[PDB]
Amino acid sequence: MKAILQLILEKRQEFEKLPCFEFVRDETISPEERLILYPCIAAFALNFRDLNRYDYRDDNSSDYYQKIINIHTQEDAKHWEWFLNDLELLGFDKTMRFSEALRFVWSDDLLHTRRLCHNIAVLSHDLEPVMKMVVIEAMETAGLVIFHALAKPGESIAKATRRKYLYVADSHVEVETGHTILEQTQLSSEQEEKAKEIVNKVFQWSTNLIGEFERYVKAHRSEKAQPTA
Amino acid sequence: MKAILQLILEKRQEFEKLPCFEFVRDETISPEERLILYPCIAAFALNFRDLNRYDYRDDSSDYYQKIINIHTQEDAKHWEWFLNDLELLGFDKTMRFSEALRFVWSDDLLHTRRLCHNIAVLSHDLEPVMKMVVIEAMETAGLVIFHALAKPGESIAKATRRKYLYVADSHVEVETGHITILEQTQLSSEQEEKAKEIVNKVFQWSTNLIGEFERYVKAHRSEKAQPTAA
Ligand SMILES: N[C@@H](Cc1c[nH]c2ccccc12)C(=O)O
Ligand SMILES: N[C@@H](Cc1c[nH]c2ccccc12)C(=O)O
Ligand SMILES: [Fe+2]
Ligand SMILES: [Fe+2]
Ligand code: NI
Repeated sequence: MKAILQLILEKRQEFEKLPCFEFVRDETISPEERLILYPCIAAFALNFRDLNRYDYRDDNSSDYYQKIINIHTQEDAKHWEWFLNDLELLGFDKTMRFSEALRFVWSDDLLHTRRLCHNIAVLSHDLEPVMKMVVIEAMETAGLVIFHALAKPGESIAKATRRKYLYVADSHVEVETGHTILEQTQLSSEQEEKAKEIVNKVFQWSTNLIGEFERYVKAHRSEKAQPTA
Repeated sequence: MKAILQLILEKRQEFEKLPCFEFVRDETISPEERLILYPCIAAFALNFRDLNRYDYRDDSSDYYQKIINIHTQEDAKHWEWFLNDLELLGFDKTMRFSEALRFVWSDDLLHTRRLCHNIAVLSHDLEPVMKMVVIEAMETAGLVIFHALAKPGESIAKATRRKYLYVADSHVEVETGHITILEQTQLSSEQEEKAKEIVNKVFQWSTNLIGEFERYVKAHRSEKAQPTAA
């Protein structure tokens, strides 16, 4: 189990270095340009809400680990509204045809973004609570890397425009920083092998999402955020 | 297997009877009113495209998975027909990006939205002959739905002189020729019991989607289709 927690740090240290994040943290580039990837998260954020509401959560469970997951899911299932809040603030909540919105979400350029929650649902669907906690810890660690990064230009725009950002914001990183129990557990021989595969898959799928964000920024480099004071 | 194919026919006969289908077939109701449910299909039609491209399809060398892959290729095309008839019906409305997302992720379209999710979770570890059972049940549920929606659909298509592609006989026709190898297939005791489970879950999830369509019409009785003549 210490190995599993050490692999998660190893992957986070790799994950933290991706070009996307070097770009996002680059105070030499305007924060509006660094948040060009923002509308991309539309293919993920509400899927993530549903992963928490409908896939992770088991309300009827007595399992020690499942009751902790249930509390966690109740928090994480709230963040999609924060995504919609900042979409409007950043000027990305634009008038379009319904079909344009569907074609955007279901773009082949947002495949890995769109299917990250799907892959996690398939991975998790027959795991015991303890093994679900490994899935959630890895996923939560990747999320904290991304939002730590995105809160840099997010908080720069929030200060310059005198508006309260909720998603690409320190307040979002604060709740997810919380997201002392894995430490307090030891895995079967089989469980350790499954755990390593889980951590490897979640970071591989998260890196695939970040790869699409990077390509979108390049392909749509002019489509900067348009916040108003 | 003979039992499994007979359970799918029993399930179809029950599914055919749902109140939503009596409504969609009721020629005393304007077809514009009967297609109030059409935008609901936005939570399913592109998820179904992805189920076909990514979950069913395995681009293996097993004879059965090669048959599945052929099937998925046609089915992965119909989402475009959905977006064609969305525009013709006057449902391709201008709206905020967030309004589109809130619509697709509406709690009133939960079962519509998760149908494909549920089939992918059910399917992901199945051997090919059993994926074929999922596909055959799902194709049977679909044929019942499009047989019904093609009624108000072809009424509007004639009245306005426009080629409908999704709520249309041409969709029902490609589906009709879409089973030979399953009938030619021996399955074990275990496969038989798992085949039963698949057919029950595919029809109950399709029943839940159709229940949401019926509820949507009742919540949105003023939002009738607004087609224009050629
Ligand atoms: N905190 C993110 C969720 C998140 C967790 N893990 C992730 C990995 C990649 C992208 C997003 C995430 C949200 O509220 O929506
Ligand atoms: N014919 C539908 C596919 C379909 C199969 N089974 C279904 C069950 C419910 C709704 C739709 C379906 C389409 O092309 O999109
Ligand atoms: Fe979050
Ligand atoms: Fe179809
Ligand atoms: Ni499984």
